[PDB]
Amino acid sequence: TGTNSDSDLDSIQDEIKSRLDEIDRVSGQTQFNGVNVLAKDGSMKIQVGA
Amino acid sequence: ANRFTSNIKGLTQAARNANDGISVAQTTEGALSEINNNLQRIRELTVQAS
Repeated sequence: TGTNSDSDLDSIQDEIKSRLDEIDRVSGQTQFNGVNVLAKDGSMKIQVGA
Repeated sequence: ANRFTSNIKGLTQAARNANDGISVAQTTEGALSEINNNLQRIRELTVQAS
């Protein structure tokens, strides 16, 4: 919207920046038993056939 | 199972520490809000005295 001034826009901006930083953090620090899942494009294979 | 329980204990303790961080941020922002109230009173006094 256009009712908010630049001084009012910097607050929304830094909030968005903090949210993006949190997104990066949770994307890079989540791991299951020592192996990460959101850092590489590789695929996982599960032996389900004996 | 040893690695699993290690991860479990670590994650539980880290969640507790995050809660402590929440509490610290809360008390700090309370102090900041009362300082803001004092500043607002100062601003009103200045508008009066100008």
